[PDB]
Amino acid sequence: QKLIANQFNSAIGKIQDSLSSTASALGKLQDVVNHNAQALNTLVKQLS
Amino acid sequence: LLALHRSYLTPGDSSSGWTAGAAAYYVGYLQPRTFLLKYNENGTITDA
Amino acid sequence: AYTNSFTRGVYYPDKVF
Amino acid sequence: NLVKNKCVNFNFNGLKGTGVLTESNKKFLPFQQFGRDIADTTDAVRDP
Repeated sequence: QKLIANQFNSAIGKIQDSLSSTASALGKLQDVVNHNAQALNTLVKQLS
Repeated sequence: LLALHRSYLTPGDSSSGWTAGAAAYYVGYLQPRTFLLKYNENGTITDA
Repeated sequence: AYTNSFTRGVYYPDKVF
Repeated sequence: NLVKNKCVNFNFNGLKGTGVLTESNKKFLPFQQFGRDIADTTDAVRDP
């Protein structure tokens, strides 16, 4: 119990630390946002 | 057009010119191209 | 007397802040 | 003519538009006529 619990503790702490440090680890939520934003921008630009 | 201090005007001119201090001037041509500009948070041109 | 022209001559095309 | 917190049309050599007018953080260069936000939306006007 204790060893697996502690290994969880270390692994989870390190993974959040890395994710916070990793600046592109949120790729495809951002990508959905990018798709939506650029599509809306296009829908603007055809009005031009 | 150029001019000089204490310079005489005559119908004809020699190639010596007039004595003065040093200088320089550049000529370049402007042709249709395309640029990307970056504007910072304060709203001024920074990188072209 | 030849010099490469660096980033000179950039101008605001539309004067919109 | 100049109103705030009540949205009106504005007509300056054309440029007719709807808008509510608010105090702004923009810093115009003196030769500029107006400014735009993201995706080319009229953000601010200086009265001629």
